[PDB]
Amino acid sequence: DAEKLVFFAE
Amino acid sequence: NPAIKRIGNHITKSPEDKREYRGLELANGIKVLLISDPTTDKSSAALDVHIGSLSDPPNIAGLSHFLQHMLFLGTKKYPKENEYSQFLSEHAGSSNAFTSGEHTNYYFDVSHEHLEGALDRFAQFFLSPLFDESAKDREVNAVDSEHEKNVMNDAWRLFQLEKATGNPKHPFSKFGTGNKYTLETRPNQEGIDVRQELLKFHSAYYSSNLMAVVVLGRESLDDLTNLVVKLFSEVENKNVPLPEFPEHPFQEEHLKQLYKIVPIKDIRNLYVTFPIPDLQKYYKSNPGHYLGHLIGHEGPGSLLSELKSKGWVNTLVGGQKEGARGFMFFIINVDLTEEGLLHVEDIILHMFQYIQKLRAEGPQEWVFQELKDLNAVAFRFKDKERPRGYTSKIAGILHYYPLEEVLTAEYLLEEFRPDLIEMVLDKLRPENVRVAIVSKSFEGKTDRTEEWYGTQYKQEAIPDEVIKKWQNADLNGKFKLPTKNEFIPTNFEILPLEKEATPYPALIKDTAMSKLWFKQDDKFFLPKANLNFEFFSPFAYVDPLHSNMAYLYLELLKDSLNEYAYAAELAGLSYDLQNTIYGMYLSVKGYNDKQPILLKKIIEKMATFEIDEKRFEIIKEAYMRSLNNFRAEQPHQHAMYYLRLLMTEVAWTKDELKEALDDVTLPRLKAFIPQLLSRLHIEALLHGNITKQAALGIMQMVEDTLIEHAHTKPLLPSQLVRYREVQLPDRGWFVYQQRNEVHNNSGIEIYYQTDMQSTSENMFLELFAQIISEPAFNTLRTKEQLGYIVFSGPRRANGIQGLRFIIQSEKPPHYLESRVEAFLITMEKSIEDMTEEAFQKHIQALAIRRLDKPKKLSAESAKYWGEIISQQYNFDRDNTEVAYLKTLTKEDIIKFYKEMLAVDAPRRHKVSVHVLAREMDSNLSQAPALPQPEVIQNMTEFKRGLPLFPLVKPHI
Ligand SMILES: [Zn+2]
Repeated sequence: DAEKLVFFAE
Repeated sequence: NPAIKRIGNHITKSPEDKREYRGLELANGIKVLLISDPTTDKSSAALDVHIGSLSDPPNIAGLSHFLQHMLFLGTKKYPKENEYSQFLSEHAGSSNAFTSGEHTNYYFDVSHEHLEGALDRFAQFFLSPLFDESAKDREVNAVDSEHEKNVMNDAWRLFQLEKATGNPKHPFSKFGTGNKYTLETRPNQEGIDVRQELLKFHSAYYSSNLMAVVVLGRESLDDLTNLVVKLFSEVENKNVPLPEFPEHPFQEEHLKQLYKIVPIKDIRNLYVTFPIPDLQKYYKSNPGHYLGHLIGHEGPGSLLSELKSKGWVNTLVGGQKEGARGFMFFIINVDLTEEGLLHVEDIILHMFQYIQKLRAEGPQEWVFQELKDLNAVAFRFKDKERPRGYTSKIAGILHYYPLEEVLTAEYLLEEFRPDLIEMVLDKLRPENVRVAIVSKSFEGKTDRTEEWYGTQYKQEAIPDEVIKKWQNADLNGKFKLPTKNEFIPTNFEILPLEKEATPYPALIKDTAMSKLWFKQDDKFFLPKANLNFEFFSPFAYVDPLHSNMAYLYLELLKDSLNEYAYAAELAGLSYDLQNTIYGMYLSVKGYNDKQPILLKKIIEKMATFEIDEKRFEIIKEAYMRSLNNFRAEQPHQHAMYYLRLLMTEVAWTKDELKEALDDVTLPRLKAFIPQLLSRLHIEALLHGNITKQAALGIMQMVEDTLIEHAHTKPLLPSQLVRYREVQLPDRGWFVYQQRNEVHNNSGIEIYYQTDMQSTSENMFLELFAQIISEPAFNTLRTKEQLGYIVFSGPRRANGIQGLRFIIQSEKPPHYLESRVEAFLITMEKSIEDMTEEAFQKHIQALAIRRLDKPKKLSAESAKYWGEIISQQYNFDRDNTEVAYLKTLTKEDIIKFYKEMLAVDAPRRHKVSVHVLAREMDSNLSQAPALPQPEVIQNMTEFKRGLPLFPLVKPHI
């Protein structure tokens, strides 16, 4: 098929 | 108004969108979108600052991310550390944020009545964050712990390794997450004041000319306009220039390289990358989208088809990948079978052949046109989004598009530009290529280590003979462009609402072979339907062997329909097919117009299925790996897994599945499908733009197909066995202990089982959960910093329920446990002292949460499907349960805590799963003394030594 975030909580 | 530089014009929206919109640019340069939706139960805002990791100082890796954590921790209009998240919690809200290369994006939601209060607490993040010193020392642990979780994850390892093999002087090389070393240890040693550095970064970069805001509520546009201006024009404009990165992190020396890498999981992958200019400005013609669409196609004639036929690969991803302002990438990425790993040079050759076929045929307007039309339909008929995600996504794109064009920009596609297509294609060449291969077979043959993750790898120049043989790629007759997509929907009529249409699903068929629930959509009016089917057979899960066979068969079937179904997915018609513990699940979603054709094809294949030997071996081998690979999942994920295994009546383990799998042969699979299919019951929800008569029609044809091809006959009522939860003894405490061999962190889940689900027992549990929810996160994480992952909340399974805590931490589980117990006591004291006003705030928040209306069709289906597969069928549940909740008193919640959860409760039922870190041995509130637990030695022995609960009784 057709075709990276650090968060505060998961 | 002098606060507002400019009001924007009409914001182009979908015709089907009933929300109202206004864009504006405040005088300080903040871009704004206001969304008025007077039906919304939750309002929402987001703000996106066009700065991130790519701007961290080179000697304090992770600053912007850390800064992003810190903004939650007090402002000095609201200096109380947890004021923001306690407010959201008491008003049904929730919040989160992320840092990427160029953006830091914050967002919340809250009950529509408390927008202003939420918003004002939020706006302070951007005016005067405290960065309190002691909160800084605590929260760096949360950051460190977040890195820790990722260290052994294959995707992060790869993400950072790419960064580390390009220009080391380029900011693309930066480590963006941060950790205890980069944020605290190395800065102390260097004499750096990390507090100043947070403030300095915030002051230098959190400028209004780099911010966009989006606000969604019940209020009229004018009111929301006043609100924004009130809260955000105070934000200072520092006139920061937008960072640009015109030099590609991959220069000449970083090209024609090969990287061989050792993964943590047993995976084999090939990553092929070309550097490309930033294509963002061409968004109108999107040549990158066009080429990804072709290169990544999965239908007949595609590059995948051939590679898959050669037995080289199973999955492929192609297209453009984001970089930053100034650079991008084009990737083609595949998985490798065991043959595929021996044939990498050939796989790549084939990639170039396909590319060369594109060159030879030149750009195809008809293809571009079909993408354009399909996007236009998808946009006409888009589901209504949840507010939180929607404010966040939109806040991000106001940086890229004029106010007037933001809703449309990431959908609509405009001028065919053959020339830009050739310019991109002409970058996709062997002299321009980077190759990476990931496989356990390089274990012991690598000579380099990535500095942050510890990734083991090797780098080699690709030899000139290889590049040359690739440059000479002739054409290969096995590659053709896609044929015209015949799944494109064309019938969009919303059939009128029938005389006796129901508000909840009605049971319109009830035979031995099928229970059929139907509801014609009465809320959304989009030409779309959801068709959900549970097929019961006792042979899906009777034993490990069989459970493996159910799974394999469904995979083999999906693998076989994939060429045909891909087209359908592009046209917004999709499906999901998987084995369950009861037998199979099938779901078809999307435009109603061609659903019956795809549905019919699926049942037909499923019942007349002929297995390809070569496929069978490949997929079996991938599944084997998939089963071993569980060892490298996270400790907290391990703890949840073992608990499910312990508390469910029958459950096969990965070890049992893995053991039984060598025995699965081609001939036994072939014998298995007819047996699986011979006797069945089908329970179904058909929900959408569809009629009673059509529903029956759809069901009849599912039956008539199974009946015809598979000779399927009905199942007995008594053969319809749902499974039970283990029933824990009053005052019991059990612990199961296992070790994660990969992650050097530990995980734990503690389960306080309460009783069968029911109106009262449901709402006792959910209210308590609500009361302790943010205090748990605040204490266990924010105050005590046990780990980045800290969760608490209700556990529902098999009709039973209870309260759970999950935590992942560097601390040993025995310790985590005392802390949770200490916290429980703090919680009790806190409920005794809380005001009636506070308590009703909580009732009210829970109430809003449970009554929040579905915004799209499939969320409404999921609610009904919930009630169906759980066999409780209580479709009016939210009303009943909220009316009941409203009745509950503080005293009630206390008595319930005291009878079920307190450490010396007469009915405490406690099970803990402890997962020890790789490396571990086999001030604060007062923790209470706990009993010696009974150590579970064997899961079977444990299940057998205990009673089993009843099943829950049904409604309609
Ligand atoms: Zn984070």
